Amino acid sequence: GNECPELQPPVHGKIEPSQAKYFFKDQVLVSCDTGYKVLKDNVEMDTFQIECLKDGTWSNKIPTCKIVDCRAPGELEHGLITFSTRNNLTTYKSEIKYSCQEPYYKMLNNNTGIYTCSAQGVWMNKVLGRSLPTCLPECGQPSRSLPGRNAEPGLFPWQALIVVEDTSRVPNDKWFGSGALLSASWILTAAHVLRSQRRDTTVIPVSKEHVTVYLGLHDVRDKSGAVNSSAARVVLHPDFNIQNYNHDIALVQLQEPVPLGPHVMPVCLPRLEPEGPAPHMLGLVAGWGLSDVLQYVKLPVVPHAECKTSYESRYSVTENMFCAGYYEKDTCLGDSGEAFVIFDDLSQRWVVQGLVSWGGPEECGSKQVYGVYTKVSNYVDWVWEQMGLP
Repeated sequence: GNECPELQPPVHGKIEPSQAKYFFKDQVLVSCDTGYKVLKDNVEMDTFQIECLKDGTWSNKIPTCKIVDCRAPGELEHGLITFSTRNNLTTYKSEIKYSCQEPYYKMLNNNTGIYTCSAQGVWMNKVLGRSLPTCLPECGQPSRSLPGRNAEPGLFPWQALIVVEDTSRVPNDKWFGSGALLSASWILTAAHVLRSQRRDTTVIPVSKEHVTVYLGLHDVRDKSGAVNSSAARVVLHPDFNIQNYNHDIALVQLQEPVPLGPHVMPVCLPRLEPEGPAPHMLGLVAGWGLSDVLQYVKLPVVPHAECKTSYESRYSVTENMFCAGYYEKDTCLGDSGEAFVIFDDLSQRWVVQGLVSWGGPEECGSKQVYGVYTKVSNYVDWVWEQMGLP
């Protein structure tokens, strides 16, 4: 059998069987090491067979080994990709790191975010495998620090302005509200802001079409740097009573979710405890209610009993409510559901404790006329349940 010549194995692979000499009708398999596939005619293969023809020629020349390429790694949501090297290799053994966008989002499980391009051409994380990490919004950490004073940009990032334009009435019936960001797609407020006004006692949510919400707004005159979204849905608390304002709490779902920024972040919800914030504890309240800039004030929570009994000489302050205010200037920025936020101890984040529900018709500062607040800790389960959280 006339003999075929010797074979050099391709860079990064082997031939088999490898023998000293090869003769007529001999078969060999060229294959590649782990990170590689045999390349020939633009097809990739695991093995390629070569045969020794009568005339001492081989059927093909020995082909080449291509390194495995995992291509562009999948993009991460609210996250970004850093390549382990400025070359941004995407081929075998190459390494990438996923990080969430900070400080607006934080990564779950503190998973490493380390993906390496595997032999099978798939970006692999030791734990998550092929599956990406998860970026969740960070709440209650304002990008500005605390310096009825005016409000600076980025101070109350969760602060939302609700604008309702009821166009089903002639002329258009228009009013304003205050909202607190819970996540990129949800605003918390008082049910009473979203109640459609009428002569009977039946409770009707305003129409979703008539609602628009602004975020990152400080000067109503400067809508620049401002985010605006219409309403996917309007949800009043199902037990809200327009008569005594019981269960005065509601959400607006945002049709087009907002970009978290230095002037737009959500506030954190309170744990589900039953007690009203301890008396004398100090909270913040920010609103416009009128004014063009946003303003805020520090207010102390007021012993429940005392508030309740003051509102006994005309309605009722229930255990789903707490009061804030002093017993006697203008520290009443809110008619309309503005949040009562308190900086939490442990967590070190701002927590919405209250939604402004009502107050006496009396003059702002009037003797023992305390602002009454929906106790948000009593509705969080309900709030998460609406948001699908739950």
